[PDB]
Amino acid sequence: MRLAYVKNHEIYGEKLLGLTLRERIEKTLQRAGFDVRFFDELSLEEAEDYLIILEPVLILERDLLLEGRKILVSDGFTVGYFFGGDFRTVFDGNLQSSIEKYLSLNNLESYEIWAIKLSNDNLKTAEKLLLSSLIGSRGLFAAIFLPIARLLADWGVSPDAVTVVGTLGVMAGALIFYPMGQLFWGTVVITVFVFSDIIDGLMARLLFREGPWGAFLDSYLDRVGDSSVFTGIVIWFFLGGANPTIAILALICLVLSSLVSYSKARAEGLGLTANVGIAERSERLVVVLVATGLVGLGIPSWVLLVVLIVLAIASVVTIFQRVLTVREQAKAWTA
Ligand SMILES: [Mg+2]
Repeated sequence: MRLAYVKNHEIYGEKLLGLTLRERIEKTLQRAGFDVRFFDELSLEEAEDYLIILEPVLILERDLLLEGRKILVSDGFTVGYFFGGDFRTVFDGNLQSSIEKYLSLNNLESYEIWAIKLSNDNLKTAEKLLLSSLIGSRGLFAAIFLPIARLLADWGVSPDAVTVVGTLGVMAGALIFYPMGQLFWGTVVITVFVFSDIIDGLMARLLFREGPWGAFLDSYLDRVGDSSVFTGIVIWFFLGGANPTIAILALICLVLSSLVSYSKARAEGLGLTANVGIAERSERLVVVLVATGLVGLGIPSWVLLVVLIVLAIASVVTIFQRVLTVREQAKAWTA
């Protein structure tokens, strides 16, 4: 069990991007596996790791990995100390005194982390920094949605609301516009609300909701979305689209799509893993949407037929890949 003592301060009560700074440092340290104690005066408990934070600080680093004793610094600032179990034999009940004694006893180097010291003046800056920490190599497409995430975070909008709203948007394009025969506009509707995923991802990262529920809902609503897309196609071409062979191929892809998702979900239930295959959910989505949009613009429908065939075949080999690897894992685990 790991313990982290952070000293109480006046600025921790301020709210930044939907949480308090107090809540932000607490949740950050919890994700690093520390149980957090806020203290006006330190009372030490028996434990393994001891993390002492004094100055008010916003930690911008995503994964904080603490291995071995060291001093935590960011750009010249000393944000906090990491002491081992030995500090239990030093600390006599006075804070500053016990720290300098332990510093005289042990020579520890300084490890660099991404963090900013809180001041009343630089709050705007911190906010700017925190938003940029959310991108994490995802690229320009992630960055352009940062003002929307900022807006939604300030308004008290939950990431689940964004996810649900995004899914209702996809369903509206797929189950309304497609059966009407509007393939182009249905597709731009689907396309617009598909990026809501990048928004909830930013928010889930910003608002600290990474939990099993969040993951569950994202997986589930993604399934609802993809199924709706094929459903609309199937319906439209069996009726007003007047193309049964395209409708049959679309229906086959729907089923094949479900089977590709269910293999992986079911494997994980068994403790195994099945993240493999040529066909990936977003990639499958993209080619279908592009073709359907094109057909909605007057392109010959055989373009969609070809794409559905290729997608059927790609789904089949993907299923084979997943089923094969879970078999290797299962048979190896029993022996
Ligand atoms: Mg998703």
